Amino acid sequence: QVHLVQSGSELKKPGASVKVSCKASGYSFSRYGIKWVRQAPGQGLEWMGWINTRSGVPAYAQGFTGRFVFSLDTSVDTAFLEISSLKTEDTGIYYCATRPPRFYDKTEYWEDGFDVWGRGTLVTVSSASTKGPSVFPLAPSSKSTSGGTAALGCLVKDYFPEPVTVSWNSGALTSGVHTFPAVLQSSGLYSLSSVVTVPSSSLGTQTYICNVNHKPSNTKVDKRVEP
Amino acid sequence: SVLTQPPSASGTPGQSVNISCSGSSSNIGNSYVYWYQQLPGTAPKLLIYRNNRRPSGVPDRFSGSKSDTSASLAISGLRSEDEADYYCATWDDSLSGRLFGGGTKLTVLGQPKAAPSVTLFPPSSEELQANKATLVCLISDFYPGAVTVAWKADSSPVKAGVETTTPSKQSNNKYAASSYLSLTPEQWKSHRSYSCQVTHEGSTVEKTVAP
Ligand code: NA
Ligand code: NA
Ligand code: NA
Ligand code: NA
Repeated sequence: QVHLVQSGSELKKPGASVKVSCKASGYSFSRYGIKWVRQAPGQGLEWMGWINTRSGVPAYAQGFTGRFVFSLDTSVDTAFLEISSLKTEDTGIYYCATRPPRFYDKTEYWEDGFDVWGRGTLVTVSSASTKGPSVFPLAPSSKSTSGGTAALGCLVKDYFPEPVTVSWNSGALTSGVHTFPAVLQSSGLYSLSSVVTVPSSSLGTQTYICNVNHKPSNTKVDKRVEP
Repeated sequence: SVLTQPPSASGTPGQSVNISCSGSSSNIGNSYVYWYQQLPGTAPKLLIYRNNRRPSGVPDRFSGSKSDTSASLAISGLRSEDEADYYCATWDDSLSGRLFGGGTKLTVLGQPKAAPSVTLFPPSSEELQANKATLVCLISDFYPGAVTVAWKADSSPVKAGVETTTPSKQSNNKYAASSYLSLTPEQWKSHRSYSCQVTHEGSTVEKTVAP
């Protein structure tokens, strides 16, 4: 039975390097090739390539060029992934697994050990620099909302770390407010939007102001959102 | 080359569900298909190999099929413990590598399916003055909790500069997510239009904005 043991979590600055290990445990290391697979947070599996544990020769996916290197040390039954010049967009979990060869047909030999995955190694690349938000008005639009109403909002862009709070009209306006969970961008910064549905008839006479508070940077922004 | 999977597949307890995986002659056409089960926060596990074969410990509730340039995973006797993301994968001769599908979330329905509402905001004039441009696509009111977001420029696909959240529930007990497209002001101005397209179960909703 295949077991692959992967090195733990890594917390890295942009421009640093990381070496993730994938050690075979309780089977013969040269039996199977090892594939590497990335998964950004909340998103799909991306095949990175694989390494031949008999010959030592790696093969890379098209997405994964100079900065990503597969290597072995067959003295200690271990495959490595080495990433140089780390970017914030490298953030994600890096799995190793055994892999099957390509087959012509189903009469060929199969063992289940051909496809068994390690637990994955999370590599986090982040400056962890404090960044205040830029706030932009999202002018009212009637397209998506009920009769006689419009949606308007604020876009709270490029801040770090969490959290940001948003109120409307200093807390007087709560009905129909939705402040969306922030996205953690490939840049390593957060953004979020807060949207509120309001009466269309009010547009020409009711002021709407989003109150954005980013405690970590000691930033407060109040943005009037006009038609 | 991509293997196209729906974002969401769902049923009630005991039902059968059938998850599709759509390819081309240069992947599924030519090569064997594998399926993986990935429970949230856990490593993918082999479910199906060589189109329709099960490894040890996989119940025959799970079945795989391949026809020409598509494949499918059927799950009968649907139960809670099945809830997971399911991925197909094959060798793609064009990428010279293994290719994974986008993955399908399997949900045992706790409430009836609800279709997504989509709100798409163009860049603000203030942002454009700051030499940036963000299109904001807010997706609400859907169930089950998984969508695919595609962006288009003049109705061709754009993959660069896209940031999309996972789904989370709002107070109405339905899921919402957001997707942001980053452009230059020059890109925004120079195209006829940009689109945010949301796919969910039987629904596609596409909203388009123009400079
Ligand atoms: Na070696
Ligand atoms: Na492989
Ligand atoms: Na194959
Ligand atoms: Na997210």
